[PDB]
Amino acid sequence: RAAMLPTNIILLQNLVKRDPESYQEEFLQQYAHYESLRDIFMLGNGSSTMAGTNGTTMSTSTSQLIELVGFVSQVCSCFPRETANFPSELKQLLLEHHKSLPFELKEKILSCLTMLRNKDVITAEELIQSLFPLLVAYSSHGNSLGVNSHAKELRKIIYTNLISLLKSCNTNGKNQKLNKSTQAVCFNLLDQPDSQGIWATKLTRELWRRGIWDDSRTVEIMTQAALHQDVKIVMSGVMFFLDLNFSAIHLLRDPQGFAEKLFKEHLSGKTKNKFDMEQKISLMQLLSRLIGTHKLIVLGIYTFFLKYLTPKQRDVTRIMSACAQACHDLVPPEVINVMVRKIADEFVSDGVANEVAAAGINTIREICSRAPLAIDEILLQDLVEYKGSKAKGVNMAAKSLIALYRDVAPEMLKKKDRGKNAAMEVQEAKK
Amino acid sequence: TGKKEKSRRIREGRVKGENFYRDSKRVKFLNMYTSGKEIRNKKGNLIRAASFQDSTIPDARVQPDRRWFGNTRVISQDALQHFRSALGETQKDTYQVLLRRNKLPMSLLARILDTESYAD
Amino acid sequence: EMFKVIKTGKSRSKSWKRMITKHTFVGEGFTRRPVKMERIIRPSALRQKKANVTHPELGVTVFLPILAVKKNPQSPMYTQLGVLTKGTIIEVNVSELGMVTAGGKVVWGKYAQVTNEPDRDGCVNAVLLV
Amino acid sequence: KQDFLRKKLKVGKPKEKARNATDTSFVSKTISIRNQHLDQNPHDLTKRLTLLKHHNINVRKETLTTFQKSIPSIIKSRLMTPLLTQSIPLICDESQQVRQGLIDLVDEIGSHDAEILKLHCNIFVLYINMAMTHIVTQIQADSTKFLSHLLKYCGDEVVRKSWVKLLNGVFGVLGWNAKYVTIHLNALYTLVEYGC
Amino acid sequence: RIWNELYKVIDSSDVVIHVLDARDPLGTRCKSVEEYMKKETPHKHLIYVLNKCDLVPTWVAAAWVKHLSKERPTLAFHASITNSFGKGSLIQLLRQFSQLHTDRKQISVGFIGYPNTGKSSIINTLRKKKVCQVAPIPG
RNA sequence: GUCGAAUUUGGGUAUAGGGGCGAAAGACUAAUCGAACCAUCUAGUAGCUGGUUCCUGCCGAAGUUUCCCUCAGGAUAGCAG
RNA sequence: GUGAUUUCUGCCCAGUGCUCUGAAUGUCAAAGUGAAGAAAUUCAACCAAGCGCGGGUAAACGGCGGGAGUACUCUCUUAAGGUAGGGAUUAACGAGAUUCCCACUGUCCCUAUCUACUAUCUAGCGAAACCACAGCCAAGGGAACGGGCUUGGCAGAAUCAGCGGGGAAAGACCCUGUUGAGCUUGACUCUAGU
RNA sequence: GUGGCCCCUUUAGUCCCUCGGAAUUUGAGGCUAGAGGAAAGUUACCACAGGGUGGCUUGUG
RNA sequence: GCGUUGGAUUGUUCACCCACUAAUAGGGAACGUGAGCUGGUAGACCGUCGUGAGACAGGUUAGUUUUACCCUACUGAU
Ligand SMILES: Nc1nc2c(ncn2[C@@H]2O[C@H](COP(=O)(O)OP(=O)(O)OP(=O)(O)O)[C@@H](O)[C@H]2O)c(=O)[nH]1
Ligand SMILES: [Mg+2]
Repeated sequence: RAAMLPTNIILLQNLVKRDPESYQEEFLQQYAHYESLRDIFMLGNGSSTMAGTNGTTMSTSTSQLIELVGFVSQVCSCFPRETANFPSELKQLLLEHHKSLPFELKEKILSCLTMLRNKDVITAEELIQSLFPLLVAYSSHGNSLGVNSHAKELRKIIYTNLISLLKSCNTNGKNQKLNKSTQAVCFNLLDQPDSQGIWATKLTRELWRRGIWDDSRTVEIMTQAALHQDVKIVMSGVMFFLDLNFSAIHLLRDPQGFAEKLFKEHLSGKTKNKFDMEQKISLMQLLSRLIGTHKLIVLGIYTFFLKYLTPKQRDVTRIMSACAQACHDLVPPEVINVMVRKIADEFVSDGVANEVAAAGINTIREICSRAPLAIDEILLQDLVEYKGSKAKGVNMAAKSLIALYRDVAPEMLKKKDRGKNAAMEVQEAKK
Repeated sequence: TGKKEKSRRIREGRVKGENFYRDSKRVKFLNMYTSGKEIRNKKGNLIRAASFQDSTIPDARVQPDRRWFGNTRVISQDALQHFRSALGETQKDTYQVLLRRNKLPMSLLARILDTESYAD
Repeated sequence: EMFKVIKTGKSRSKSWKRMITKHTFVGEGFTRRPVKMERIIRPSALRQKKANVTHPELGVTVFLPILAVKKNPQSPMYTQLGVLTKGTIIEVNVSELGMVTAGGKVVWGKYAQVTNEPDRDGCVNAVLLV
Repeated sequence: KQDFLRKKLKVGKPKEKARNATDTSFVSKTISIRNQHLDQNPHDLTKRLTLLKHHNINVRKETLTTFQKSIPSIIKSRLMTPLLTQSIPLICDESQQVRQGLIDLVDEIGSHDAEILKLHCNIFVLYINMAMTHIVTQIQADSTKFLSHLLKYCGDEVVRKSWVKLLNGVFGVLGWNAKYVTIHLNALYTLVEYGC
Repeated sequence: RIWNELYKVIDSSDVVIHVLDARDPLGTRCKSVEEYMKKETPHKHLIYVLNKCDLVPTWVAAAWVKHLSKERPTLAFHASITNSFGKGSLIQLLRQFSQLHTDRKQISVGFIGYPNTGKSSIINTLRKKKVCQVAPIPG
């Protein structure tokens, strides 16, 4: 057992954690080996080329260093002397080579730094300066295109480790000195217009969901992301402000100008035609759900919808369900009359099908629930024609419009539809 | 207490034999090896016939429909010929292999006695 | 009358296995299941690929390859198993007849109804549904 | 449980393919076999290069012997610096046999071409001072053989670069048993000589 | 009795390996089964495995593999629980076929050939222990 | 089959029943072992089987009719005294 | 746990277990603390281990590929590579399973003969199984099946030695109890110990 | 013309009853009226108790 | 009416092979549950499955019923 003890680390560390005044020489016997090992790492199937590897076999030097790193990181607190430069050695092993290290060794160092920060050996203010620069470097597109670069796994590890760090730091009280510092790097990433704000948006969404970053300073970051030029950043911002919306709307600085800038930049202004329909629809949803909720006025929305309000168009049931969400009690009903007369011309016309007509009437009555004086009695009557329609979609739809105007403006309806209380209320109030 | 099916279902989120092992789906599969069996009473007579042995003569009808008598499987000549050529190219090469092979149509790939009668 | 019981084990005590006694259509890529996992047994001799389909008009019959089974009137499980009992409705290829629709598209599949009980006769005789 | 049916009209979505439209689209992947290297090629030692990592020990010994024999025909080529790169880390190997075979190989390549030793001297001394600090004593003992055989050929740029690492590693492994001490002392003589 | 087992194995198999002796592959070929597999069952794969390649020189093996790779993939092999050849290549090929048959939930591989060719020994070589009985006598 | 030894054996001694011992067969533990033997609680008990002791006279049946978580032991309609 | 020697011994800690002198936060029993009330009581806070969380381990049970780009789809590495074309020609022992050859014979064609003790007869001695009653056949009815019933064939005392066709005349397998016990497991309720 | 064609949870009681030595105030129990709706496998190592032809066919799809 | 064989083959035989022969015909009385004599549970191993105890898609091996002296029939004997 004695001759094998230097080979068995798991027993050595349990012995050292008991009586660490002893086992000094046993620790130096391994620190010297670790030093000599790091001083090294610092510096195909074709008939011709050398044969390749499977991706899971490693070197005996690396297999030893991966063990020694854990041993030293777990007994550094017992030996503060002879280990003061150890975490700095790890840090400059990582952020000066990035490439001459195998993935297992990188992962091991990344976990040992995290536990060395859980213990108060290392501070977050100097672990952040190790973790963040590796994200940008392994999202390079030139580092991630080796043979067996583990770039995606490393980018996931560093991200979840940052999350654990900030979750650690914001437990008792919110470390404002840290949050205010690592929001500045998100701001200074979103400036770089290529794609690097991905690691700001993807992180701020996580921290909002974990409730760690409920602050006005953070919603500005996602506003700037939504106002960005890159599609996968704009979408991150839009899906953040969606998730029916979340409480972040109640920490905005100017929602009306936000919606105006969005509608001007992305959809209408240059007509760059970058977003696909699946993303344009998600932008429409955000705009309409902000507008209806906060009583906004843009008036370009209501002509932008009209191109897409045709039953021969791709997935219109989402578009028309957002059309209603941008209606108010406080907008000129003529610009909605044109919309209702487009829908009526193209969905409840002659020959149209049952689903088409029912969709039209259902998306008109939920408009009129917000903007009641946006369609007049003459077309209201044309649509309550379809009460007894034998199809069971159009009947259920027309009954909703009738019950909507039975409580709001029952004089537009005819005597046949005023249902026993609207008529009685009108008979007393007409004299 | 932690090792109870109650506590397990609580911490995670019915059929006889659902444990830490062997979820719903697995129990039904493993019961196949046993209970293809025939139920009886104590005196001896069939209560419940074995599986796939119900022993009832059903009403075997087939209703009229305009969808019978119609062409069920159609193909244009140009697509047909291109499909012939590509697969004649593909299926001569043994190193090649078609992926689905079940959704694919593979089915698309004188005499003197009239004068003399054995007797003349 | 359709499923025969099959018993497994040294002391045969487990049955759980069912052999279909009648003629069957399995498909083109059948590839039997493993023995520990197969319950339904469709033996190779009771496996048809071609039928004897008659056009009522033309007084003509043809030995056509079967493409599918759409409707066996008994318990639509039997449709998925592909049991060719009497009255069963099948899709058969008709490219040998040179049928073409208005537009010039060649027809290569049509419905047919089997007229015989092929458990008694090795023949699967059928009538086209025009 | 009908024989014919429609999903629905499904406003907003693509319409459908009717009922009988045949779909003539497919994909055909092509199988790929290994080569198995059954026919002799001039690039054959490049394949035996990587057998220095083989988990077996006789494999590595016989590979080192083959590379030893094939020295004069490969001494000036594109294979020698990768040979030394891949074989130098066997200084920290678990076997006296493999370490001895590497000693023989470095003697042969030293008799032939010493500029390559002069070029690869740095990783050489790194692995030597790693073996000097190795927790395993079989490896800690056979360090000075590599050191002396290295000094035999290159000799003075090794001390021009690294002197103190060598001296303190030797004084460490000496403890400051029968023949390893003699080898350490001969290495000390040669080291102090090249320090003169 | 034997040919019933043959056809059972084929009908249960998704892949069929055809084991040949490198001493006399054309003797040990069995072309009629390949013709049956062509006409009856094109959805099966039908590859060749030269075995007992340790008994002949390397150039004979390379020649036969070249001659037979024109038609069928044709791996070369040597069967032993200790000292093997072609194991990883065959593993790679089988997992290729597995990746192709991603919907079946399992993929069966039959071993066809003359007697005394090394089918049981190839299986014992893949599993790396004695799974199937082996003997120098044929049956 | 083995026959100079992991040998064969006498007497003394130790291990006791949900226990012992086991070069492991669920083997052995006084002809009893996948839980010894003796007595008592004990006329233990289901379920089902078997049997149930003299004469004569008068009357004299019954088999989905309705239900308790499907068998099921049942509870009831009707029949007769 | 594996099971002489020799040879071989590649990779995975996703899962399940085991382990870590592993921070904080979360879950969080009793006692103890605070608030309300006239009080019984009610509420809140604090709240050990364990769990959760994240590190190690495969001559632990499992298990069998890796990475990257936009679950899918394209790409390329696959180091379970034979170190050599000498890579496998591989003991002794065994009441172990199996095939073939020589020798040898009544195993066989194809049976025959001889010896001893019985059987056999005699003196003496003297049981057991089983037993509704009994004991000749055929056809018919019939639970596929008569010794008894119907119709026919027949039928003569009392008996000895043999035989094994039938009767003697005394089995497995299948199913069921809401059974008895043995065993197993994150099945239920408990429990020694810790 | 008195509409239309087919059983375990919770709340409330003016001056409801009781808390049995008397009372008051909290609680509790009633009677009213409301609103809601304990438990898996295996046994071939086993044991017990019970049970178990319609003259049918033939050579010709 | 009288005859309708001898053998090879158990990696098997619901059979086939070559010879002799005048010929090498088919069947029943058992197999319309189960009945001379002979081949084809307890222990152990490999495979599939199962968390496991164990089970089986399998495969291999070893593995104790024991009349007639009774009536009848039959064969011979008084
Ligand atoms: N030299 C050499 N011998 C082999 C090899 N493979 C098999 N053998 C030998 O060949 C003998 C008989 O071949 P088997 O392994 O039984 O092959 P098989 O006849 O298909 O096996 P079964 O399916 O059991 O009949 C074995 O006893 C082996 O000793 C090989 O690759 N090299
Ligand atoms: Mg064989």
